[PDB]
Formats: sequence, structure tokens, C-alpha cells
Amino acid sequence: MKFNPFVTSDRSKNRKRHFNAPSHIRRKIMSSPLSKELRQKYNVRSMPIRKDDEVQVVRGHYKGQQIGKVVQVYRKKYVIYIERVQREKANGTTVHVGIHPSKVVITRLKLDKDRKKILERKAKSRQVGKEKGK
Amino acid sequence: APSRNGMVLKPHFHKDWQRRVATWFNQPARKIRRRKARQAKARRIAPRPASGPIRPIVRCPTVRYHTKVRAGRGFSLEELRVAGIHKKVARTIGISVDPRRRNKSTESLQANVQRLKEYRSKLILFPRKPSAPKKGDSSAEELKLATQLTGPVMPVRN
Amino acid sequence: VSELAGHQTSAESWGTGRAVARIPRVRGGGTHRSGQGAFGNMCRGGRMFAPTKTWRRWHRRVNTTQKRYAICSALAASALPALVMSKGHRIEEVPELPLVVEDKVEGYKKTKEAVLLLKKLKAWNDIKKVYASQRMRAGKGKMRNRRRIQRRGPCIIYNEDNGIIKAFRNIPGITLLNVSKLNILKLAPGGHVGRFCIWTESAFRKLDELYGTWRKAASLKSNYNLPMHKMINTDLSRILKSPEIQRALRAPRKKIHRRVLKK
RNA sequence: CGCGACCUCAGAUCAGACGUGGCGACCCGCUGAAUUUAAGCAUAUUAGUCAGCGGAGGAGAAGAAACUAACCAGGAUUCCCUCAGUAACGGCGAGUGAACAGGGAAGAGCCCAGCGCCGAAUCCCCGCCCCGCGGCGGGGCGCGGGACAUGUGGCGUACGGAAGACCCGCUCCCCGGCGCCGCUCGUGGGGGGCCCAAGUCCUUCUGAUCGAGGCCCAGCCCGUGGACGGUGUGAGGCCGGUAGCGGCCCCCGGCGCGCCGGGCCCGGGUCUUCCCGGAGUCGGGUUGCUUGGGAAUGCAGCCCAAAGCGGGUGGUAAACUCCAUCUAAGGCUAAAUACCGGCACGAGACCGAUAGUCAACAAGUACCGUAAGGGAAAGUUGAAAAGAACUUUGAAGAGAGAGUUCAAGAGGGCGUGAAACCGUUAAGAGGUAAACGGGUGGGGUCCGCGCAGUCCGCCCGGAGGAUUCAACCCGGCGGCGGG
RNA sequence: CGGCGACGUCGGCUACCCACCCGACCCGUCUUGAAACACGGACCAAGGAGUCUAACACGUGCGCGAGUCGGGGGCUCGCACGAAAGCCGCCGUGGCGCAAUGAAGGUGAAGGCCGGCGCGCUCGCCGGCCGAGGUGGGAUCCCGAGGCCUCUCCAGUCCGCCGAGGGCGCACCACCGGCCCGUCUCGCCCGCCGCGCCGGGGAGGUGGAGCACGAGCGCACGUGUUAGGACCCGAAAGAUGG
RNA sequence: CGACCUGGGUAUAGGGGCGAAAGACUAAUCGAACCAUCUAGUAGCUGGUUCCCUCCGAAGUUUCCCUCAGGAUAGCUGGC
RNA sequence: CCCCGCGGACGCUACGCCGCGACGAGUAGGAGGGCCGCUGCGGUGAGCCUUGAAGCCUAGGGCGCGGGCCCGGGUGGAGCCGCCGCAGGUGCAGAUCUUGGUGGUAGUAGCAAAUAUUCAAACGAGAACUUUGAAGGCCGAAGUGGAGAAGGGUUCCAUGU
RNA sequence: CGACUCUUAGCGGUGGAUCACUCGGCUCGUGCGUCGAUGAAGAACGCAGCUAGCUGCGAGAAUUAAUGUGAAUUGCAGGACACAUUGAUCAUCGACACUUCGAACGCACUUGCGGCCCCGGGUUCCUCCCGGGGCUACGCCUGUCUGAGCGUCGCU
Ligand SMILES: [Mg+2]
Ligand SMILES: [Mg+2]
Ligand SMILES: [Mg+2]
Ligand SMILES: [Mg+2]
Ligand SMILES: [Mg+2]
Ligand SMILES: [Mg+2]
Ligand SMILES: [Mg+2]
Ligand SMILES: [Mg+2]
Ligand SMILES: [Mg+2]
Ligand SMILES: [Mg+2]
Ligand SMILES: [Mg+2]
Ligand SMILES: [Mg+2]
Ligand SMILES: [Mg+2]
Ligand SMILES: [Mg+2]
Ligand SMILES: [Mg+2]
Ligand SMILES: [Mg+2]
Ligand SMILES: [Mg+2]
Ligand SMILES: [Mg+2]
Ligand SMILES: [Mg+2]
Ligand SMILES: [Mg+2]
Ligand SMILES: [Mg+2]
Ligand SMILES: [Mg+2]
Ligand SMILES: [Mg+2]
Ligand SMILES: [Mg+2]
Ligand SMILES: [Mg+2]
Ligand SMILES: [Mg+2]
Ligand SMILES: [Mg+2]
Ligand SMILES: [Mg+2]
Ligand SMILES: [Mg+2]
Ligand SMILES: [Mg+2]
Ligand SMILES: [Mg+2]
Ligand SMILES: [Mg+2]
Ligand SMILES: [Mg+2]
Ligand SMILES: [Mg+2]
Ligand SMILES: [Mg+2]
Ligand SMILES: [Mg+2]
Ligand SMILES: [Mg+2]
Ligand SMILES: [Mg+2]
Ligand SMILES: [Mg+2]
Ligand SMILES: [Mg+2]
Ligand SMILES: [Mg+2]
Ligand SMILES: [Mg+2]
Ligand SMILES: [Mg+2]
Ligand SMILES: [Mg+2]
Ligand SMILES: [Mg+2]
Ligand SMILES: [Mg+2]
Ligand SMILES: [Mg+2]
Ligand SMILES: [Mg+2]
Ligand SMILES: [Mg+2]
Ligand SMILES: [Mg+2]
Ligand SMILES: [Mg+2]
Ligand SMILES: [Mg+2]
Ligand SMILES: [Mg+2]
Ligand SMILES: [Mg+2]
Ligand SMILES: [Mg+2]
Ligand SMILES: [Mg+2]
Ligand SMILES: [Mg+2]
Ligand SMILES: [Mg+2]
Ligand SMILES: [Mg+2]
Ligand SMILES: [Mg+2]
Ligand SMILES: [Mg+2]
Ligand SMILES: [Mg+2]
Ligand SMILES: [Mg+2]
Repeated sequence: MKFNPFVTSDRSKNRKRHFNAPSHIRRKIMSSPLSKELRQKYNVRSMPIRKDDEVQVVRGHYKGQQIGKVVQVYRKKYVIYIERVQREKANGTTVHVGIHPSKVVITRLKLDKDRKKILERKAKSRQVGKEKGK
Repeated sequence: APSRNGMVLKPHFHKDWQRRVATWFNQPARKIRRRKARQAKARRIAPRPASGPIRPIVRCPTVRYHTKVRAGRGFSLEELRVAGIHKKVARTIGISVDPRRRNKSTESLQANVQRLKEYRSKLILFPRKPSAPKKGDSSAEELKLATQLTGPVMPVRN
Repeated sequence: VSELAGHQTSAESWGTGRAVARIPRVRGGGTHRSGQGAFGNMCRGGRMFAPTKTWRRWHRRVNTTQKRYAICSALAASALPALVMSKGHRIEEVPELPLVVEDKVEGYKKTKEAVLLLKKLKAWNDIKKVYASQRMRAGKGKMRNRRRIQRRGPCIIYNEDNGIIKAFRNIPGITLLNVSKLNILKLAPGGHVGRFCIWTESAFRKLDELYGTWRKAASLKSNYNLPMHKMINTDLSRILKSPEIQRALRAPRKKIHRRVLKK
């Protein structure tokens, strides 16, 4: 349990910190789990959600295996939008349904020079923890 | 109004006492703050005995307490003289000279010079330049026997 | 509460010639607040009756002899299965109710070997009761960081700390007590005696010199001896059935004389 | 009748600096009530308090005895416990009210003037060069200015000091960098950044699941991590985190040694000879305030006004006498201590939208007053706007259908939705206002799934079934008793 | 022992409406007396008033007990809990208690019996013992004559019950003596390194919140009184600064 | 046609101002303005003072008080 | 030295159970009990709950002397309670009580100071009140006219609702 | 029989209690403990593509630079943004900048009125106009320059 006397377990402080988070640490809050194939090829469990990576919804109304590309992450709303996860409104047009990124699993990442660097840094840290836990 | 039979009580609560109320909720916090400052001070003076300098034997100054003895502010200049140590180097040795105390008794005098002389024997003095031991001590008993002394330097006992 | 609460208003009493109550009323005239009652425990936004102060004497001091007395009583209750069962601790498969393990468990390091020890000792059923008792509190405690509640597990009382605290302390309900410094708030959690306690070998042997016997005084408390009984044989059945008691008695009058209707 | 020196003044948008105002919770210096209590009230109390004025710092003030004591003596200041509601003050009424000793926290000591000696040895400012920058210093150079004998610096300060000899020990400083330590102790010393375990497994509930059952071996997996929050429910394993003398990268600081730069070069004993102190101050009278201080505790005004084996204190005024104790009228000094303002945190047996701050919200806001100033009310759709397309009546507000949603009997002041009050519907009743207590009667809405009305212990008879009943034999286990 | 039981009826005094008989003035308050032509109250919702601190007194519970109490400080992995807890003992300083009395100087709580002896002088020497005296009550306890039995007598073997009387007497009460301190009256002795305006002693009354084989200390709770805003609301005023 | 009416600018501020004088006026306030604070001022006086059963159950009288609408005191009450 | 048999109701939370006798008014006031009620804390119920918590509604069924409580049905949609202790900002009909809301009065008082309106048309869904024209009037130059000063601050002017 | 009135119930209104929730308080504790003429606190006025309030900011105005981070911001639009011939956003913040009042500083509160010194234009140097820049508060310290005195003196 929490022993560090400089990090709070207060409910109100944690909720206030969560809902008023700046965009750059709102990005970390929106991390999403990686698939089994992605977890084996890399050594990282969770990854912050990107703009154009494929994903499948595992909870809610839109569960299934339809691998949909993320098309927008709305950090103001704490939701992401996916290609085929849509709903038709009264007028007949289609709008996306926002789902929390914790309820999706990433199946392929969007790799850049930065994504590889963060991918490799989490793998090296888990390796360090594993060797310490030999 | 007095009811039947009791003390004639005179509370001292006519002076708006609720603004000058000292609560003690920071007592446990103060004890920790004083404790760790004691630990930090002791570890700063690494071989020095962690609790201030040696203090003299001192008789309490009243017919109620003159049977008991305690530790005074410091050694007087006459006890320092007959122990053959200078009043300036004494405080660097950790002896706490007190210049405004006088000795009107030889037994009280002799008691505090035996305390100083047998303190000097128990002293271990580190050379100021460790490379060259000039007049301080021998390296053999410098290494093993040099430890921080907790509690008062040898305490007075009745 | 705030010492200024309800009194930063500057309200006058409004008089008595006007057909309103004589409570102080807020001055002004351009607000809703103007003309409303103030300063009263009966007034909205006013000061409560007898505002609570910080100098309320929150702490109590108990005599050291009494505090040791309770600890001795709590320890004596933990060795009687009827009392510990009456605390609802699920000890039916455990042997030798005052339960002592070797000091090897003092040097444990991982939760895996701590759980395996509890299962082998057959003390795990009490842990499973703690898990099943994990639920959400009722009332304002949830808003005040006391969200979830659970039961009390067994107490592991050790002598030295060679990793036993880290091995345990992730099991819900488990409390480590360090026999050198007991705690009546943890030996009798609700004020009720009879907590399930597991001892190590070094802790059990130290107990005798920590509180003393009756024939010898405690060597780790410098003045303490065990409290004495006012009733050595506290079993009425044997006493009342003992022959010496029975020879002195008179024959019982067991026939019932009910009221006889006056014909 | 000019030119110089000094003195005392003046000007400058002169060269270079400094102060002003704010906050003020804590702290320092003044000033300073009345309500109130005394069952009236004037001394007293409130109270040296509120209000008022000034000045600071991270603390401030105090502080190294013109002390306490009367002991076998203690030994700066400040804070805690105690002394102690005590000695004492008090229309001796109401009430007020310390100190010493003792035990602790902390602990630290010193510097001038004077008296003297030393060729003013002293200091500031302006230029030169180089060593440098990094809050600006070092060195030397100036037949460069100024301050200063109306007294700068070195030695030295009441614990005595100085100067000569005699003896002894040579015994050895601080400040700035280079490289590395030690690897900086609560284990990093701090600040910042990024990361690090394990189920979204099987079957099911649901609008949604974080719910419910299951996961062989002794058991789903991790656990030094089962704090917390988010996520469409209630999550140790979905996410952020949490644990960890865990990892990585930047920045900064005090630390020890080899080196370099500078300066800085006598300390202690014995003897002799010298030298020693703060004045309109102490103290006294009187007045006013103040204190527990009482023939006057302290402070201040006015008058008087010192001494040097003197002076102060020695809690009853005075004279004589012995003794004790300190050395006033100059200055500095950390720690323990305080903190309702500020920056950043953590927590709670607190409050839960008439509560808790006035303010959970575009709150010191809207608004009021010429102004000083007074000062509110006001939280909640839904998981997701999916925020009602489209048809129709009306000029529109507003409806009827339709549609979304699990739900609009959740439709933008929309969670739930009480009472008072009202509309309608149904039943009943109604000329002593209603309403009420006891007693029945009538009607009605519902309840008894009321409606052939017990059960079950022994025995008798009929009619069936099956092991097996008893008794022994073997094995296990208990209760009781045993010199 | 009888009758009646399903789409019509049985039971349900509770509950809804209505009817009738008897009774029935509107509550709170102040008051001798309220239905009052006495005051407050149109209605509903929410809020709303003996609290906390300190000091006493008594009762009760608890621990220890001539003691008791760490409350202030200090010592214990790194503080989730834990600002808790544990420990100190040459940390018991100190507080209350164990000694009272007087303004103070000060003084300061043990009696009874037996023998010789002074003169057993209302009184000195000791010797021996015992250790707070005595009277009247006094729960409880102890002894106890006499009794009470067995299918039955002679001779006692075991204990049990009732029991006239007697005995030791707790606590406590009433009374009488005794002891300590202050103060009066009377009177005679004794001590010495200081022979003193010295010191001590006796008897008889009186003043004391005393002694007379301790009961307190700490903690908690309740009640009552008080100082504090002090159960809540309420003046006419007074003062300070604007 | 006057000791006349009136605008604007100035001066006088609370125990103070100003008044051909009424205690008049001084921002609808004047026999002492308004604002904030001391202040939750004091009140022997008025009003209120929140759940249920069970048990017991009064006094308006004595003495003293600047006492007579209050208190102390003794009685009456309850509890242990 | 029981027995053809192998047997023989309930009880005694001792803070429990049982028996007998007498008694029962009550303001002010005192005390006891409360398995009366509210909120939060430590224990405890292998307690309850999206197969539906709290809250609210109820011609539903009951229990208790009572405070009150349990149960059925409805609504609601996320939490809650029993028992042993602990702690209170713990119980309302009143205070010309505070805040908020709502009634009867009541479709009532009233929309009566300064002489006065009428005809046709246009726009418009809609005209006593707008606009145009015609008529009858009023202010009557110390104005119901035309301009400013203080004061206000965009009220000025167009267009639209 | 209607109507009206009363009681009870269903439904519907009015109203916003109750309950549940809480990015708010209150209380306690901890570590720091830092404003200003190098112009503070405070006020005014401005600044967004669409912006009234709140918030942030200062004519570089809902922000520039730098450093960490690493693909958004979001109500709509817009154009960005190769993420290495260097990067959206956010955070940090040490560079830069920071309107007018205000201790408030040329005088005064009327954007009123000056003075001195440089620069650019009109001049076509001579100094009148326009613009830009820098100075111009009080008290006080050290020094400097210039001084005053039938103040005390010296030399003629
Ligand atoms: Mg309030
Ligand atoms: Mg609740
Ligand atoms: Mg200048
Ligand atoms: Mg008075
Ligand atoms: Mg009075
Ligand atoms: Mg008076
Ligand atoms: Mg003040
Ligand atoms: Mg100042
Ligand atoms: Mg200072
Ligand atoms: Mg000082
Ligand atoms: Mg005392
Ligand atoms: Mg005083
Ligand atoms: Mg110390
Ligand atoms: Mg000199
Ligand atoms: Mg001195
Ligand atoms: Mg959650
Ligand atoms: Mg969770
Ligand atoms: Mg994870
Ligand atoms: Mg960590
Ligand atoms: Mg005297
Ligand atoms: Mg509020
Ligand atoms: Mg509410
Ligand atoms: Mg408010
Ligand atoms: Mg505000
Ligand atoms: Mg619904
Ligand atoms: Mg709804
Ligand atoms: Mg609603
Ligand atoms: Mg009345
Ligand atoms: Mg009357
Ligand atoms: Mg009466
Ligand atoms: Mg009445
Ligand atoms: Mg009448
Ligand atoms: Mg009246
Ligand atoms: Mg009325
Ligand atoms: Mg009312
Ligand atoms: Mg402690
Ligand atoms: Mg003692
Ligand atoms: Mg007797
Ligand atoms: Mg007697
Ligand atoms: Mg009493
Ligand atoms: Mg009051
Ligand atoms: Mg009180
Ligand atoms: Mg008042
Ligand atoms: Mg007066
Ligand atoms: Mg008159
Ligand atoms: Mg007026
Ligand atoms: Mg006045
Ligand atoms: Mg009198
Ligand atoms: Mg009366
Ligand atoms: Mg009767
Ligand atoms: Mg009765
Ligand atoms: Mg209350
Ligand atoms: Mg209420
Ligand atoms: Mg009410
Ligand atoms: Mg009408
Ligand atoms: Mg009319
Ligand atoms: Mg006319
Ligand atoms: Mg117009
Ligand atoms: Mg109805
Ligand atoms: Mg309704
Ligand atoms: Mg930038
Ligand atoms: Mg002008
Ligand atoms: Mg001259």
C-alpha cells in the first residue's frame, strides 16, 4: 500500500488532479493495452494511444474483432474515435461514438522515431526489473 | 451563587482567555523535529560525544537541595589552572569553562579537578592533519577505540 | 469550525416597534441578504449554538498498570478457542491454539511463501473470510477517505524483523505486532478480547521475561508483576458439586405452591 | 586692501549609492478605552486589552550579571514542567498575582571607548597593467586625490592586561580554483524529466459491465505492489499509479586528498616593574503612570546632583556596624521559541449545497449607499447528445403522431421528486361550522391463491417390497476406571 | 352435538367512507385562577436552543496501595494505520497523600502491669513484660448444659440438628480517660564547655480544620455550583477609529 | 425693490458645526448624524426550550440581604 | 447388588426462569429502563444489493402500552443495515423564531387629477390604441413650441422580432 | 338529478423537501518562509478569426524565445504541423519583452503646460515647425566643483 508521504490518497485530490490534467499528462492517462502479439514482439504492456493506430473495442456496445483505425483522440473529452464505431442521429448523418481508450486494445501501432524510442525504453525498464527479480 | 457547601473558587477567566490559548497538537511533531535535529547534530560531530561537553560537579544552592549534587554550567578558572590546561584551549578540547563561578571550598575544588584530570586520560585526540600525528594520540587506539559517546559525558552521581 | 463563521455580518437588532422578531438583521437594502436574520443558531447562515473548539480534550491518559493489565487480559483470551471463535476467526483446522512457528518465518521475503505458510498452518480460512468481508462502507465515511472496509485477520507477533513485515502486509487483515511493543488497539480490535494470533518461537519465549511469571518479576519492565486473581478456581460446577459444599446445604424446596382458589 | 589657510554654512539635473510604499499571522516601541464584574457605584476589574501610530525578520525581542542567594552555595538569554492560584496586591470586597531553588529543550561566546606602546602602522576614491569576472575580488604600480593627530589601525577589556628578563616547546592558518574522491547516509543531498508485475481467460446477469459461478496439481496470475482515482456497476491484475538501499538522463550544493595563488608568522609558565575603566549618569526629592512589589517594582517629566578601598543590590522607612555579591550609565551574538498573512504539501471519528468559508457556480460577483461601507441567490439530463429527423394543425407559442435511449412517467433550471396548495376522476355524505373520544351498524378496497378443513407418536388388520433385525467375528474411534 | 361452504358466500373489532347514541370549548404560556373579551399561532418543508474548557464537591466503576501519578522530556525500521503504541527508574524533578498547631519566633502526637525502694510525697530510680486504654451497645464467630433418632433393651462405639446460658467482639455510635500545638492559673524541680533576661520538665481549665496501628493517588463516568458568549433570542446605552 | 428669489464655486463635521432660536437643521435619521469595530455588551425582565413508558413527588412558609418581579438560609423533594 | 425389556417431557440467555401478597392520581422537580429514534468510529454479521441500495408513495398485512418497527405493492436507480462497544452540532408545533414555498381574501380592491374623440383606408393571422387622409378639439408664445446647463450614457439613427 | 362544500383514493399540476453524489470548505500538522525607485501591492485601459463574463496576457498583448515532452487544439472555421536540412500540443520557465495611473519621480490632474541635450524631415542651419530618443521628485551619505561670512588667522 501507499507509503510515500508526499503522494496523496485523497479521493477529491485525485479526482481534481485527473479532471484538470494538462494535455501532456492527459496523454498518459489515455494509455491503452497492447495485444498479445504486440506484447510478445515488444516487452511493453500498455502504450499511450496515438492518432492513426488500429484498435478493437473490447467492452461496451461495440465489442468485437473489427480492427478499426483510431481517427481522433479527444483529450478534452477523455475519449477516442474509431472508423466504424459510429451512430446515426435523427437527421440520418453519422457521428462517432467516443469510447475510453482503456476499453480498447491496440493491434498495430503507428511507429515513428519517437514511438520506437518510447517502445524501447519501456522494454529496457521491464528487463531491468526482471533481472533484479531473478 | 453558592449552593450549599464547597470551595470558594476564584477562576482566573475574566481576561478574554480564549484568544491566548496554547494547544499542544504539535507536541508529537515537535518531539520528532527535536529528535532528528539531535540525530543530525550527533552525526555532524562524528567522534565527539554527541551530547555537549563535560560539565562539573555542582552542589545545589539552597538548604532544600544542598544535599544533592548536579552538573553546573562549566568548570571554573581555578580548577582549570590546577589541572594545567589553558582556558582557551579547554573549550576546543570539549570542556566548557565557566569563568564567573568561584570556588569557596577545597573539597568542591578537588572534586572538579579530579574530574578534569581523569577526563583528560579518557580523551582521545585526533591529529588535525591525519598524515602527521604530531602530539594528538597513537594510531593504534585511534582507529578501534574512537566511537561516539551517547548520553552526557560521565554523569554526576549522588 | 471557523471562529468567524456566522459573525462577519455587522447586523443590528432592528428594534421592536416594527412588526418583526427581535433577532439581529443584516443592514443594507439592495440584496436578498438585507433584512434577514443573523448571528443566531436559529438563523440561516448564522452561528451555530456553542461552536465546536479545537481544545476539546481529545486525548485520555490511562494508567500504565491498567494498560498492561488489559494487554495481559487480551493475551490470555487469545489462548482460549471459545473466545477466539467467538470473535469469528475460523480456527477449526488449526492445531495447538496458541500457535507458534519457528523463526524461519521471521526471515521470509516474498508474499508467496507467506501465503503458503498460512495455508499449511491452516490459518488461510480466516484470510478467505477477510476477502469475503471486503465491501463498501455506509455513509459519509466514503466521502472522507474511509471508502472500503473489511474484517480483521490474524495477528503475526514476531521478535526480530528479517523481512517478515514485507512478506506479509499485502494479505488483507494481517497485522504484525513486534512482541517487544504490543498494542491493545490491535490485540482487541473492537474492544473485544480474543483475536487470532500467530507467534514465532523467539516471540513466544520472550513473552515470559516481558511480563514475568507470578513467582518472578518481569525483567524487561523493571517494576511489573502479573496481576493476581481474586478467584483461583473459576468453575462453579465443580465448586457447587463438591462434597464439602453439598454436605453443608439444606434440601431444596422444589415443589411449587400456586395460589389456591378460596372456595 | 588683495591673496592664501582653516572654520561654519550654501548651490548643483555634479560622480557613485541609499531611504520612501506594500503585507503584517507571529515580533519590537509607544498610545490606549468603555461595554462588563463588583448584583448600585466612583478606587478596583475589564486591561496595559480592543481601536490608533510607528519599525522589522524569517523569525523577532532577549542575552553573557551593577544576577540569584544566604546554601556544603549556584552562574548569559529563550522555551517547557513545577514552584503556584502560592508570597504578595486588593472599597483586604469583587477580584488580581509573580520570582528563587529543582527537573528538562538548547547550549556559545565575545567586541569597543578608556589606560598605554607602535614614525597613521589605518581607511575611502580615481587611473595602469595583468590574474579573473560572473552578486565582481587579488596583486603590485601612480613625485594620483581625499579622510584622519578634534585620533585611523595593531596589541588589549575586568575571566585581569602590558613590558622586561629566565625556562620550555618549534610544536604549523585561513581563505580560491584544478582532478578525483568519499561516492553526499535514512540510505541520492536536493530540483526536474521518462519508465518498470499480474486475467480484460471460460460460462453467465446487464443498456453497460468493475457483478455471479469456474480456473487439476494445493490450486487462475502478481504481490516488497490488496493506497487511491479513472473506466457505461462494485476492478490488486483495463489505464494512470502504488511497492521497491528500482532503472536511465540533465542541473545544482557541502563535503577529503596531490597541486597551485596569496597573505600569516611565537605560544605557555616563574619573577620583577607598571596600567586599569563608560556623568545632567548614579543617587535623592516631588509628580503621573505602571507592578504581586506592599513607608513606593519599573518607567518618565521637573528640581537637586555625586563618589572612587567608590558605586549598585541584600523585598519595612532610618542611623551605626560587620559581611555577602556584582561592577551600571557603550556594543554584538546561533540553538532551543512564536506564526489565524504568503508558497507548496499531507491528513481527519469534521460539514455535506438553508450545512461547511460570505463565496462547491463568470463571489467580494450581481445589487445597494454620496461615501465610509453593506453584500446575496445560484450544484446534478444522459453511459454516450444518441439534444427529438420526418408528417400534420396553428401566425407563432403550443400540440398530435413518429424517432433516440434501458429509461424522456430522464426533453437543456432536464437525478429522485415530500408536504402545503390546486385541477380532474371515482366512491360516500351534507339545514346546529368543521374536527375529535368511546360504541356499534352499513358500504367498499384489499387479505386469507379461504371454501369440504388437520397433523403426527404408538398399537390392531389388510395388502405389498427390500435389505437384512438380534446375535456373534474382524477393524477403527471415543467415554469411564485402574494399587 | 348441529348447519353451511366457491364464481357465490365465510372470516378479517385493525384500515377508507357514511350513519346514529353518549361524551366532547383551542392549543402553548404567565398565573391563585384561561375556552377566555389575556398574549403567540393562516398553512407546509428544512434549520432551531443546558454545549465545550477550567476549578471544585459528592456518588459510582477501575488499577495500584502508604503510596500513587510521567501529564513534561528522552529512547525505539523510514511517519499507511502510527500525531498511535511500547519503554525509561540514578528521568519521581515535582504534584497530592503520609502531621498538626501558632500571627510568629517555633514546637510537634504510646499507654498499661508487676516489684522492690525516695516518704511508692497524687510521687523520682529503674527491672520485667505487653503494646493505643476503658464503659455500654454491636452483624459475625466460638463454647455450650439439656435434648431430637434406628424392631427393641444392657454397655459405648461415629459424626448431624435444635439449644437455655456463657465467651472473644469487626465496622459504627454514645460516653469517660489519654497524647500533640496555642493560651491562661498554680507550683516545684532538673541540665550545662557557654551559669544565662539560658534551656527543659509538671498539675489544673480552656482555643485547634489534630493523634489515638494510615487511605490515598491516578483514570473514567454521573450529578450539582461556579468563571467563561455559557440554554437560545432580545435593549435604552458606553467607547474607539472613520 | 427687498432683511427679495435662485444656480454654480467655496468654508464650517458629531458633544462638533450652524441656527432672526423651533432643540430647529446637519443626505427621508437629530434632546447628539451615519459606518465599522470593542460586541455574541449586560439584563433580578419578556418569549421559546425538541422521544416514550415506569417510580417517587412539592412550595409559595422561617431568618438575613438598598430586599419587596431577586437571592442566600432552614423547611418541603428525589436519588444513592 | 433394579430390570421380559436398557427407558423416562420442558427447563437454568442465573443480567435467567418461577411463586406468593400488596399496591397504581399527579404540575414544578428528581431517578430508572428503553430490542425507542438520528449521525459518524472500532469490531462483528463467509450480512444485504443492478435477479435492484437509499429516498419517497400506499383504501395492503401486522407487532408493540408507547417511542416506533417489520413485511407486501408501486416508483427510484447505487448504495445500505442488524448486533457488541465508542462519540455527538442527536429527536420540534410554537420563540410577533430563520429561510423557502403555498393558500383564503380574490377574479376582489382597483387600472376615475389636468374637457375628446370620430370616419375611411393600408399593412397585417389579428386594430379602440400603429400609419396615412378627412373632421372635431386641446396646449394658446410665463406653450403640451424651438434650444441649451447639470445629470444620464448610446436612450440618438436605420432595419428586423 | 345537476351545482357547491367536505372526506378518501387514483392520476395530473405547483413546489423543491428527502435521499445518493462532491474538482468546495473547516480543522490539524509539515517544509519553506521570497515584495518595492532595476518601480511593488493595488487600480485603469486594452489584447482572441468568430469573445460578453471568468481566466491569461501587455502594443512582441488568451502570448515571443529556450528547455523537456512528443501529434494535437476543438464550439465552428482556417491553414498548418515532412515529427531529420528539427516538432502540434502541453508543461517548465533561466532569455526577451512588460501600456497608463499608483511610494509614483519635470509641474498639475485638465491625456492641461513646460525646460535642457542629441537625432531625422521641413531647414536646405539660422533656427522657427513636426516626429523620435535621453534627462528634469524629495530626503540623505561619501567625494567633486563653484561659492558666502566686519568667523579665527597669516603675508604684504
Ligand atoms: Mg453557517
Ligand atoms: Mg443514510
Ligand atoms: Mg548625479
Ligand atoms: Mg455593575
Ligand atoms: Mg447586574
Ligand atoms: Mg449601571
Ligand atoms: Mg492594536
Ligand atoms: Mg515601512
Ligand atoms: Mg536579534
Ligand atoms: Mg541584543
Ligand atoms: Mg498545590
Ligand atoms: Mg493586572
Ligand atoms: Mg541538554
Ligand atoms: Mg586607538
Ligand atoms: Mg562582563
Ligand atoms: Mg471505479
Ligand atoms: Mg481499482
Ligand atoms: Mg499496469
Ligand atoms: Mg517507486
Ligand atoms: Mg530591612
Ligand atoms: Mg452556503
Ligand atoms: Mg438537496
Ligand atoms: Mg450564504
Ligand atoms: Mg467572496
Ligand atoms: Mg426509469
Ligand atoms: Mg430518470
Ligand atoms: Mg425532475
Ligand atoms: Mg405568556
Ligand atoms: Mg392576573
Ligand atoms: Mg403556579
Ligand atoms: Mg390555555
Ligand atoms: Mg371575559
Ligand atoms: Mg405578555
Ligand atoms: Mg396573531
Ligand atoms: Mg410564525
Ligand atoms: Mg508516546
Ligand atoms: Mg513522591
Ligand atoms: Mg465497646
Ligand atoms: Mg476524650
Ligand atoms: Mg454542591
Ligand atoms: Mg447569549
Ligand atoms: Mg455554563
Ligand atoms: Mg445584545
Ligand atoms: Mg457609563
Ligand atoms: Mg422647549
Ligand atoms: Mg434629514
Ligand atoms: Mg454625537
Ligand atoms: Mg445593606
Ligand atoms: Mg412574571
Ligand atoms: Mg388503585
Ligand atoms: Mg403514577
Ligand atoms: Mg441541535
Ligand atoms: Mg426539523
Ligand atoms: Mg415546524
Ligand atoms: Mg372591480
Ligand atoms: Mg375606475
Ligand atoms: Mg384654446
Ligand atoms: Mg429611436
Ligand atoms: Mg385529488
Ligand atoms: Mg403528486
Ligand atoms: Mg514557444
Ligand atoms: Mg483646470
Ligand atoms: Mg572673511
